[PDB]
Amino acid sequence: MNIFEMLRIDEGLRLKIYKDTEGYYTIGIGHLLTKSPSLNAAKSELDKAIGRNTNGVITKDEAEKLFNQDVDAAVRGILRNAKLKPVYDSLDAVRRAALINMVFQMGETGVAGFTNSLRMLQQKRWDEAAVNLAKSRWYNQTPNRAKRVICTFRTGTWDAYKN
Ligand SMILES: *SC1=NC(C)(C)N(O)C1(C)C
Ligand SMILES: [Cl-]
Ligand SMILES: [K+]
Repeated sequence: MNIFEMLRIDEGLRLKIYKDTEGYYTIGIGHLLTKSPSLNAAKSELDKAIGRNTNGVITKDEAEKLFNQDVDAAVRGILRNAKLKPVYDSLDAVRRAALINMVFQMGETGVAGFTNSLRMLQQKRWDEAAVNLAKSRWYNQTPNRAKRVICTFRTGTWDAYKN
């Protein structure tokens, strides 16, 4: 298991534009296209992202290319953020993946707002961090995924993603 396999499980793979859990146009492996309700706007974003006039459909290779860029972007968002970088640096590689996962789903600014959870993670108070992370819109709106991510912070193992 690794961050790519983890997010591929949490995000799925769909080759045509679809709406994500928040109702936003998305494609591939959780590649958010736009928060606009305009499908035409989402299609324009897709063409710009892929570099060709699509029909709203991409190939698996193209989905994986966006996915690699998006994982990279999540890590760079962490490393450039003054609140997220110290927490990331303090974590083992398994829990680093859990933090990347959160930033992939919610963005750098959103995760950086989890001030008290971040402090508990940096303190390595894993059960307390788990309780605090669940008191969130994130947990309430995507509880199964949030439970997998929180369990990964709790244990530092991949048990929530095996079988
Ligand atoms: S969270 C969670 N997942 C498993 C089943 C590995 N656990 O033992 C916890 C920590 C309750
Ligand atoms: Cl709490
Ligand atoms: K998804």
